[PDB]
Amino acid sequence: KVKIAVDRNPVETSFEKWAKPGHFSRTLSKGPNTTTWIWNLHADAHDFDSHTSDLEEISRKVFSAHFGQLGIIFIWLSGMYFHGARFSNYEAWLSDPTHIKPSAQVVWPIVGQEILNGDVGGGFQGIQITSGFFQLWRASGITSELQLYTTAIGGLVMAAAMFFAGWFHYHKAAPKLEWFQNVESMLNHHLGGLLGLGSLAWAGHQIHVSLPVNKLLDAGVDPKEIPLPHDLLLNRAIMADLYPSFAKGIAPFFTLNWSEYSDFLTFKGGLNPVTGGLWLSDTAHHHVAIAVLFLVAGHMYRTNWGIGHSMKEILEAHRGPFTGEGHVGLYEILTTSWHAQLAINLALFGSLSIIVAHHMYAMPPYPYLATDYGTQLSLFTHHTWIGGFCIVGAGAHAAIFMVRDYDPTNNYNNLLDRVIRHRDAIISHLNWVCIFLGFHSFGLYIHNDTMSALGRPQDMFSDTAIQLQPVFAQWIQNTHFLAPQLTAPNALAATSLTWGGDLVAVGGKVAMMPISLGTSDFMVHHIHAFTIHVTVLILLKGVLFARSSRLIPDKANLGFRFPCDGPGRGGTCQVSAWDHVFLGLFWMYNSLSIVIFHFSWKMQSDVWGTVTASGVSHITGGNFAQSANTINGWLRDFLWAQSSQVIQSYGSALSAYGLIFLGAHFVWAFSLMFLFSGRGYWQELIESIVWAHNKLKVAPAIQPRALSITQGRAVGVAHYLLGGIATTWSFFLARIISVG
Amino acid sequence: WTVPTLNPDTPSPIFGGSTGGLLRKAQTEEFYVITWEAKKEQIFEMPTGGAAIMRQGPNLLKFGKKEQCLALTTQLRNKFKLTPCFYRVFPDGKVQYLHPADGVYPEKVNAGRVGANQNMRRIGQNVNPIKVKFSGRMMSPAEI
Amino acid sequence: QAALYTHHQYIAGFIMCGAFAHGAIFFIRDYDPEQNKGNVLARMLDHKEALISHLSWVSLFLGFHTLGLYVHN
Amino acid sequence: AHIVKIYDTCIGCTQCVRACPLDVLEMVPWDGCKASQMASAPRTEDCVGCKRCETACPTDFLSVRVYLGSESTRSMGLSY
Amino acid sequence: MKDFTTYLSTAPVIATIWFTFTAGLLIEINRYFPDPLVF
Amino acid sequence: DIAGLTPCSESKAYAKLEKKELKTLEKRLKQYEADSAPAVALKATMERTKARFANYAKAGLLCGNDGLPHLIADPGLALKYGHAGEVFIPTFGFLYVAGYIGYVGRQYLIAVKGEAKPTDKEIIIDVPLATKLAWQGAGWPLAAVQELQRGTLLEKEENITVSPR
Amino acid sequence: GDFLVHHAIALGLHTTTLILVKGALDARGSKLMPDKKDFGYSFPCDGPGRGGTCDISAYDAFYLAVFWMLNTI
Amino acid sequence: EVGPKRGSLVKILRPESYWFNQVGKVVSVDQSGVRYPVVVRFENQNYAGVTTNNYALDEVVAA
Ligand code: CLA
Ligand code: CLA
Ligand code: CLA
Ligand code: CLA
Ligand code: CLA
Ligand code: CLA
Ligand code: CLA
Ligand SMILES: CC1=C(/C=C/C(C)=C/C=C/C(C)=C/C=C\C=C(C)\C=C\C=C(C)\C=C\C2=C(C)C[C@@H](O)CC2(C)C)C(C)(C)CCC1
Ligand code: SF4
Ligand code: SF4
Ligand code: SF4
Repeated sequence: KVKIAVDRNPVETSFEKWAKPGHFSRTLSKGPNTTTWIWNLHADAHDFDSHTSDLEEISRKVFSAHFGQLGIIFIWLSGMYFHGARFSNYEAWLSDPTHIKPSAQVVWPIVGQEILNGDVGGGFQGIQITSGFFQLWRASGITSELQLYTTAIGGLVMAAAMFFAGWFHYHKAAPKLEWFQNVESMLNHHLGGLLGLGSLAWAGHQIHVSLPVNKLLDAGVDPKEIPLPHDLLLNRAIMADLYPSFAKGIAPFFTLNWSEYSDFLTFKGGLNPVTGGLWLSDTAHHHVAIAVLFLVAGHMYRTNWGIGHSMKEILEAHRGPFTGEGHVGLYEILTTSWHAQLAINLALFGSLSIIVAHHMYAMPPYPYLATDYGTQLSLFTHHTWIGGFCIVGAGAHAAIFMVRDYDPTNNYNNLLDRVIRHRDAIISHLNWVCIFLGFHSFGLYIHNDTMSALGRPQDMFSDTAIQLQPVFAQWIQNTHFLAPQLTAPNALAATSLTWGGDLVAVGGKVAMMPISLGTSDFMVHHIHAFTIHVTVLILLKGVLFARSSRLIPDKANLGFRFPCDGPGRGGTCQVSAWDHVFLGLFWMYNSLSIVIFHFSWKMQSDVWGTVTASGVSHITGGNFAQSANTINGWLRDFLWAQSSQVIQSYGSALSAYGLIFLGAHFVWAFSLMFLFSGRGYWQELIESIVWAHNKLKVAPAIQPRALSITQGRAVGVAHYLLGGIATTWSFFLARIISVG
Repeated sequence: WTVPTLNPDTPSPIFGGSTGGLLRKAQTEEFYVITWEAKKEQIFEMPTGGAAIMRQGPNLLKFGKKEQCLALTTQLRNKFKLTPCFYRVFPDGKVQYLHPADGVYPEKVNAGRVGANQNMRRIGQNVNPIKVKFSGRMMSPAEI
Repeated sequence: QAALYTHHQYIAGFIMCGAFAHGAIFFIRDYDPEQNKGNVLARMLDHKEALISHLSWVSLFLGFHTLGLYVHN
Repeated sequence: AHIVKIYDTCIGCTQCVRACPLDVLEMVPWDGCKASQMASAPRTEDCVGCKRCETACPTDFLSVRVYLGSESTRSMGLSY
Repeated sequence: MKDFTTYLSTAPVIATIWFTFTAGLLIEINRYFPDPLVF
Repeated sequence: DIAGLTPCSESKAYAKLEKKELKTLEKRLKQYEADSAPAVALKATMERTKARFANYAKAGLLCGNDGLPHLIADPGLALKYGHAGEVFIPTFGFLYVAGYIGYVGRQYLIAVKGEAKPTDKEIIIDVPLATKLAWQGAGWPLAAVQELQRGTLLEKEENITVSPR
Repeated sequence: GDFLVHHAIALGLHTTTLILVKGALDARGSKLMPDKKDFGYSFPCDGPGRGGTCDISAYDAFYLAVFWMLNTI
Repeated sequence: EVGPKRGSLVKILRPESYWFNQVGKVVSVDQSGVRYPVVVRFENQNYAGVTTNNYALDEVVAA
């Protein structure tokens, strides 16, 4: 029986534990004797599984920790809306979006930092933002700082509610395990309520506020004289003037005469010529369809009535002759293991964040987002990085489950067991695939570099020399482009201009145009295949060999996070699944660094650019095709040439990017100290320093200790990614804001 | 207690096989064979990866190295309270009993066992390397 | 002029590293404490913590101030 | 083969013997400690050099010491 | 309240308060005595 | 004067740099209406720039051919030629503050060491005691000399641990 | 400018010497490994025990010093 | 009853000991002829996390 079950007053609300650091751990509650305790306290703070073996207690901690996260996110959103209402040029940008640069951060005049308040326009001075909030607020139909201020207050009321919910559902009415194990009910509400209702509600706001307000904005009506959203919500005659079908009311909906609502529910495709963004009428009909689809999907799982499906039955039913027992045991694993759920959820959520980056750039959904190159580059790169991090996390929690929640008694001859029984076949085959990709992807760049250096350009792989055209991607582009006339008859235009056709220009800048794919594109798509395949190789290997290997047969007893098994067997350094995540992070960074560099150069070379009389001039003059086929071409025409903006930012508002560019190169080099060294050397050096403190009677009771081996690796990778990603960040923002 | 004789025709736990099993070394150099008695059919974890069902009474498995046999020996003793024994088998038919060497597990002190590699001194009483220099080969002051 | 200076300065750096490497090897393989009792060499070992801690302090000072002044600039 | 040595500081805790994953050590009767037992290393040829025994040794300094030496198929823990 | 004050006496809290105090003091000084290069 | 440098007050490069700096700020002050907040801010930066160039010159700083102030660190040259507020006085100011922090921290560690759980007093700071020592740290220099002269500042070698050698 | 770079050179010389000197003085033993002399100049480590002992040999000190020497030159 | 008194503070003299030149408390002295009968407890843990060790009568001195 699916039902609400909770325990009353489970945990007392006192500050007694606040004053006892490490209270959650049996080992840490004893207090610190060495400095390692401090790190251990912070490193083991959110590892509930290691805190207690009670699943119900762990589940209650997870639920309340999520309410804490939701409260944090709400404060963040309220700040963005507040800074848009009190520290921004949004109202001026609404009147002149093609010239005024969005800005919502103003710095105090101190130690000379006021230089960072650049002349963004609109009689305003501040730091130029690239989050895309101005375009989102314009799409939503916000026309006043009063609306931004009111939403900010709402977000804080919501943040207070989230933090209350967290305290209430942990200290007052804590849900029991049975409650959390209602997966069938959870999916029905998240698909039908959260997703379908959320999409339906948003369609309501778009149809009654976003569409009329933005139609008036695009018609040239001043933001001051546009009717307030409520005026449109309480008057049908105004909405009827803008959309004739509103004069008929909701009769057409219940009479199945949906065709009447064709003026606001449309399938135009392409881009609004005025703004360069997708038609809001298309986004409205889309969210309405999404809402219907997800409302149906949320009525599939069985709850308290006979109708519906049982996920355990469906799984147990899907079994074939080549996979033994099949999906048996998965329902039990995915209803008793949070690490198993986190592994699958992180994998899909990261893959999704990466899909959002591609879809949002090719089909720019917000008005005036396409021609804001700083925002476009920032959005794509940001969501690409978030996706990659989440994908690596998916790997770690899959290994944590394999090490802590895997039970063979429940996994005999099932898909999981059969995968572990042919792990050597899988890793060895993937190993060869990685080596083949490496030589046939990066070897082509070396060939071109050598042929160019040897003065033999005709022997290079290029659109003029030997050609490696991506025919399949060229055919798909042609198919999607011609789709409107045959396979998608109702659609007026193709989904994106990238496929082909005419270019859309707003403010004299190219919003979107067809993107051609040649030998240089074919070469960089195969570098992506190689980098992703290799990253998977490290993460997968770490998960499949987490419990044991031919080198170490009791790795599972050693745990998920352990430095090694000693110098024996030749040396067992970095055999733990955690160490595979450590190595996977570097390859994920290498892959995504190459992906974002590819996007920036391709967009600056073949898409972005000012549209003039009879001709479009791109930012880099179309040099990607003949300069991205060699490593020298990448180093010279991309890194060296586009670094001019960041290296010459001193004395201006982008001066901060120059400082961060140097600071980031520093943090990255500082990581190498931790990544190349070992704690044995540092411990001894500390011993001589401790001697000086002992000599002057200034030695601390908490014994100073070198970082643990695992901590040394964790500190190194953190500073490596921080430094490397920040360096690209400063380079990208300075370059785009200057030549945007 | 007497040195046990390995019966090579013992029933092996139910297992569909894996890719972490024996390699060419088993046919050219040597392999290891663990044997134990089970009072009930229980699924257990193969140190080479995968789940397997131990059979009622006698059970026999072959591993590539001694560490894998001792790893399974640890699981059976700690989790199922069983008492397994393993042997090293050469490709010429020779069998060598290995653990427990005297029938009493090493951690339990047993008579007859003669101390080996024991130094009647503390590590801080070792000589300086200069004293053990120019000996037959590279050696440590500890070896003397 | 450039090639000669860089070449000799890099060869010098490697040789200096080698010198200390062999000094460490000397201590481990040849040093006999009983035959060097009370001598300047044995005295060095007797105040190694002081020597290292002082080299640590100097390095720290130079690092914090030389970096701090460049960053300020 | 790696050189494994036991020192008189041994207290007969048997922890090293329980930690060894290749059965290189065992407990033999002794009269130097209260436990009347001392660790012995009669099967060093099977030692790989994991140094788990040293990690289990609680004496200061270690009573069991491992010196990595000549490498063999067993010392390298090779199943091939 | 005693436990709450003990929590406010924890290393991180005291560090945040002390560093906020020290930073503030330096900022205010440069706010009233701008561009101080020499004594 | 020293090192062939020249007073910033008489350097032509110092004067050109001040004009160059004010001309950048002025080129920007134009695009804005006179009372506009942007205009007020650019004006206050221009006033702060004028005061800095004047205050630095009045302080008698020397300027190199780059037209930028150079600091004299030799105690002898600084005192004899009026350049002690550049490195000398700052040195004794920092040394006092840095020793203040060190002597107070040492006094704290020594006080908490005689307690039941010194480690606990290092993670949870005994605020009242810490505040008391913080105020009593003003006379640290004399206390440090009095400890150096009683032989209570250092520890006996026999009580300090070291490696085998 | 010459003043700042010269202090950077002093930073490198003292740091590289600190690493090399510390390796030679601790080559025969330390508080973490009192019997290091019995293991020789070059050995992988002493295992993860005692908190971890990666790069504890005097050879490991030379290896770390080369990075600082290359940075100095 | 050979050895230092129980509860007394003694300074370690074993060179390879983590508590060399450090003072600990005499937990107990084994009157039986064991090589190291003095059990000493220390407040500071060693690198292995241990806070106790056995020493010979000569390895310890009242301090
Ligand atoms: C005044 C209100 C109050 C009080 C007195 C307590 C008291 C207590 N709670 Mg609790 N809790 C509260 C509110 C409160 N809670 C709220 C609003 C939530 C919802 C998030 C929770 C959720 C919660 C959980 C899940 C758990 C507790 C637990 C506990 C007990 C021990 C843990 C602890 O508090 O140590 C103090 C801990 C902290 C001070 C950490 C603060 C965490 C904040 C939210 C993180 C903020 C990070 C920041 C946003 C970003 C940092 C970035 C960086 C760069 C600075 C303790 C008696 C634990 C328990 O029952 O004992 C085992 C337990 O697991 N609470
Ligand atoms: C219409 C029903 C419904 C809705 C809308 C939600 C919505 C949500 N649930 Mg959920 N859940 C439901 C039913 C529902 N649940 C049922 C029936 C069960 C029992 C099987 C669960 C068990 C469950 C668990 C175990 C967890 C969630 C979590 C979440 C949040 C995930 C964060 C997110 O992606 O959204 C984005 C966030 C927002 C859009 C903010 C808006 C949220 C507001 C408050 C909507 C109201 C939701 C709430 C269910 C309404 C009742 C409140 C009332 C009791 C006062 C999300 C807001 C996760 C969580 O921790 O959340 C704290 C989580 O771990 N739910
Ligand atoms: C969440 C989605 C959503 C929401 C909230 C709305 C809301 C609304 N739509 Mg709408 N619409 C939507 C989606 C949505 N729409 C979609 C997806 C489409 C595309 C098909 C349309 C197409 C559409 C058209 C063509 C029209 C509307 C219209 C309207 C308005 C009138 C509704 C009506 O006629 O009576 C609906 C009946 C109710 C809302 C029931 C009211 C029950 C009340 C609130 C309960 C109060 C109970 C309480 C105890 C009373 C005590 C109070 C207390 C003080 C004591 C209304 C504000 C009409 C309009 O614009 O009017 C100008 C109209 O012409 N919509
Ligand atoms: C929904 C996402 C999610 C969730 C809920 C968790 C939850 C958990 N993870 Mg996990 N993880 C995730 C995503 C997630 N992870 C991703 C995407 C990755 C890939 C990088 C990882 C990689 C990862 C590893 C390798 C490990 C965990 C571990 C854990 C568990 C303990 C966490 C911990 O150690 O506490 C403590 C958390 C901290 C001390 C935070 C450290 C501070 C961060 C890392 C610095 C990041 C830079 C920061 C933004 C800089 C700010 C600016 C600076 C100037 C201040 C815990 C249950 C650990 C575990 O399972 O235990 C065995 C573990 O080893 N995670
Ligand atoms: C007169 C100079 C001199 C002499 C006679 C020696 C003699 C000796 N040294 Mg030594 N050393 C020197 C200078 C010298 N060194 C310098 C300048 C350095 C600093 C770089 C070192 C650093 C050093 C270390 C760290 C060690 C020794 C060791 C030794 C002893 C044995 C090592 C050996 O030779 O095996 C053979 C040596 C080799 C096979 C060379 C290794 C290969 C290196 C990486 C060169 C590869 C470069 C490669 C070709 C580049 C290709 C580029 C191309 C593709 C373009 C030996 C007695 C070892 C020792 O103490 O014994 C235990 C040892 O640990 N030395
Ligand atoms: C850019 C890279 C980099 C940097 C900056 C350093 C820096 C340093 N190394 Mg090092 N090293 C490196 C790479 C690097 N190394 C590499 C690749 C290797 C080979 C693996 C080594 C191997 C090595 C060894 C073997 C040793 C050093 C040592 C040192 C220190 C020498 C003393 C000193 O100069 O103090 C100056 C202090 C600084 C330069 C740090 C600046 C202070 C910070 C930046 C200010 C705080 C910022 C802000 C307030 C807070 C930021 C954090 C925020 C989250 C709150 C020094 C801090 C020696 C040592 O440990 O010293 C005793 C030593 O033994 N290094
Ligand atoms: C720490 C390194 C250092 C270095 C490299 C120098 C270098 C120098 N100092 Mg000096 N000085 C130092 C520290 C240092 N000082 C300190 C810590 C103090 C505090 C007492 C002084 C106080 C001082 C005074 C009072 C004078 C100098 C002067 C000089 C210059 C000439 C002094 C001389 O003949 O030999 C180098 C000096 C030293 C190595 C140590 C201290 C300087 C001695 C004690 C002063 C003797 C100067 C003598 C009269 C020669 C100049 C004759 C005439 C022009 C006055 C010279 C460039 C003289 C100068 O040029 O003034 C215009 C001067 O009279 N210094
Ligand atoms: C009291 C105190 C502490 C200090 C404790 C101890 C023992 C500090 C040790 C000091 C020692 C041993 C110093 C040894 C030698 C120092 C020497 C030879 C002095 C060198 C200074 C020179 C040459 C001056 C240079 C210059 C002067 C005149 C000032 C500036 O103009 C700059 C320059 C370089 C030109 C604790 C506990 C760290 C806590 C805290 C407060
Ligand atoms: S190093 Fe490993 S295999 Fe060798 S004796 Fe010690 S625990 Fe056993
Ligand atoms: S762990 Fe050490 S003290 Fe204990 S039995 Fe083994 S060698 Fe002896
Ligand atoms: S070097 Fe470090 S990680 Fe590698 S085996 Fe030795 S202690 Fe373990």
